[PDB]
Amino acid sequence: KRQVASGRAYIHASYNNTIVTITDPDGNPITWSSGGVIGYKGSRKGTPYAAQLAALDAAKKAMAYGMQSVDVIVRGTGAGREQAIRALQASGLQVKSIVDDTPVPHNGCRPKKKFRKAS
Amino acid sequence: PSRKAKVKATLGEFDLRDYRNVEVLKRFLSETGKILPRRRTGLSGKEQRILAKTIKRARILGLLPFTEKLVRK
Amino acid sequence: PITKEEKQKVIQEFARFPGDTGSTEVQVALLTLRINRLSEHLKVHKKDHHSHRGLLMMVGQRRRLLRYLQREDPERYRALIEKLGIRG
Amino acid sequence: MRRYEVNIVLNPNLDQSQLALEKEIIQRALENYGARVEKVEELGLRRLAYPIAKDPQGYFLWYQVEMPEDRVNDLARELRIRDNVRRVMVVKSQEPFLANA
RNA sequence: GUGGGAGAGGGUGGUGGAAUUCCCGGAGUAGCGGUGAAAUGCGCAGAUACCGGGAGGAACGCCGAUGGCGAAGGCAGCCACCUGGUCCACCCGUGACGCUGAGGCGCGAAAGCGUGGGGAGCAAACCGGAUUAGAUACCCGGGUAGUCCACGCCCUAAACGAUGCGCGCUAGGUCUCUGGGUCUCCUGGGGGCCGAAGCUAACGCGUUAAGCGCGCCGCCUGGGGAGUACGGCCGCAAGGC
RNA sequence: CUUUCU
Ligand SMILES: [Mg+2]
Ligand SMILES: [Mg+2]
Ligand SMILES: [Mg+2]
Ligand SMILES: [Mg+2]
Ligand SMILES: [Mg+2]
Ligand SMILES: [Mg+2]
Ligand SMILES: [Mg+2]
Ligand SMILES: [Mg+2]
Ligand SMILES: [Mg+2]
Ligand SMILES: [Mg+2]
Ligand SMILES: [Mg+2]
Ligand SMILES: [Mg+2]
Ligand SMILES: [Mg+2]
Ligand SMILES: [Mg+2]
Repeated sequence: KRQVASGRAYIHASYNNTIVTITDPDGNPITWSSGGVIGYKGSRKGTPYAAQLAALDAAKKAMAYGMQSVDVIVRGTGAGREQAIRALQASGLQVKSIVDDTPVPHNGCRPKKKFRKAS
Repeated sequence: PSRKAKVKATLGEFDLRDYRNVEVLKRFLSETGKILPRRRTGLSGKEQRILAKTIKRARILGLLPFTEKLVRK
Repeated sequence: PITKEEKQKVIQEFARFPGDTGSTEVQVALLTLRINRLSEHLKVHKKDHHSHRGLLMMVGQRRRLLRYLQREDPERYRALIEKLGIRG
Repeated sequence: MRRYEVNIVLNPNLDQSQLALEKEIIQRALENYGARVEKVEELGLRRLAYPIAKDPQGYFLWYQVEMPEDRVNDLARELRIRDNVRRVMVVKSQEPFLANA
């Protein structure tokens, strides 16, 4: 219970999964869903398709709080980023806008070997 | 490539050492606080160099962004 | 730093005659100046090695002009030194 | 003594009396350090590119002084103390580098 | 000497925003994470994702480069202070004051060592998961020294251009950084490329010589044994010469 | 993914 209408749609993409979090114009999350949030336990959680079902899900549960229009934010690079968006755009919600607000450092913490060899 | 248009061209005589011409500076930034390269700034070694330092000052005086979010996409 | 005026003052103070600038005395007199300032700058910043070399070079050049001075007019030498404040 | 530029940004929610109070302490400071004031500039309020001290705006000043280099850094401390003082920056004066002129 | 110039050259003090971690509050559930696939791991004491606040450490995106500066190691957020080197114009001053340089002295990436301080992220060792025939590894999850600062020590390296320093001489073309001039060019300093003559076993080098010459230093004399042994000097030690 | 010897 709440009934919001419009709010935020955070799409957290990665090469490992995609969690989508729908929230009010204050940013206080209303509903969320991952890929594993729908079965899909290991790898499949990354498939673009997973992102689709996620987006849609969170979108449904969102409209349950009476949602209608959203401002989409994206953060990450995953085989489901631009896809999750494809989802939200459709669904039933009104994607007012889209923005890539991924967080990059102006060079600070040494990344894991896994991500080094940068320079 | 990027041959859209240069920032020096669409501009006049300005003091590249002015760390407050918030209006003129904004011109050299991109769709993010990011400072434009030469292919875009249209500036030159010596210039593009002073630009850069100047810009950083403005940024510090809260006059310019360090980074902007990306609309659309 | 050594301001233009502040510098030239030394140039006059040692020049051999009106206009004399590159004269050994003027020169030595001049380096002795820089050297001492730097000497100071390192009383502190004992950690600043890159400048220290410069010091090392100025001394070199100086302890060299002098060498030539003594060699030449052993008189101007005794004078310049005592005056400048060197040896020891 | 050399020429400098003293950018100063204070709280924009200052009352003419609270404000006047700041410009005062500043004037003292400047003075107390040898900051010979050559000219000011009251820009006022402007849209900061990012919030400063939670506040989304800022009140700018600008005093071009001629004080002793050997002080500047200490002067700068003094200026910063003031709580309603958001940011202070003292560039050295610089012959304007023209371009596309 | 006078007057112009560019620079991440160095030292001290400040100081800006991004991100990570942690702590607090808000809203919100059932997963998150990670992989080739997984598991370990973390989450209902409520994690992940999202918003707000705070604390702390380290590093400074874009600019940024085929770029600049330094003797080398090496040096890039911004500000001031202190300070080294260097290019140019004028040709004004000194009048061979020059070059090299055994030894000496100084500097010298990283790892390492001592005393104290600091510790976000990262991570030898290590503790676990996985893979494997085995896995003392690669991959995943944690993680101590350390990485950080100060003062002291160590002195090594593919410390590389694998190319000692200085000077004179020997077609040009082309891009570039910085200064000057009568400035679609001439001229000086620096960085690249293609190339005269010439040199080279070849590859290649070629006014930034590996060409033509003079001066001074260092060094080489088949491979393994072995940068070992011994001796000596240095070192807290590891170890170095 | 890994995936030795002859
Ligand atoms: Mg003459
Ligand atoms: Mg004569
Ligand atoms: Mg060392
Ligand atoms: Mg170390
Ligand atoms: Mg230690
Ligand atoms: Mg293991
Ligand atoms: Mg590990
Ligand atoms: Mg770790
Ligand atoms: Mg050439
Ligand atoms: Mg050249
Ligand atoms: Mg030939
Ligand atoms: Mg060639
Ligand atoms: Mg033998
Ligand atoms: Mg002993």
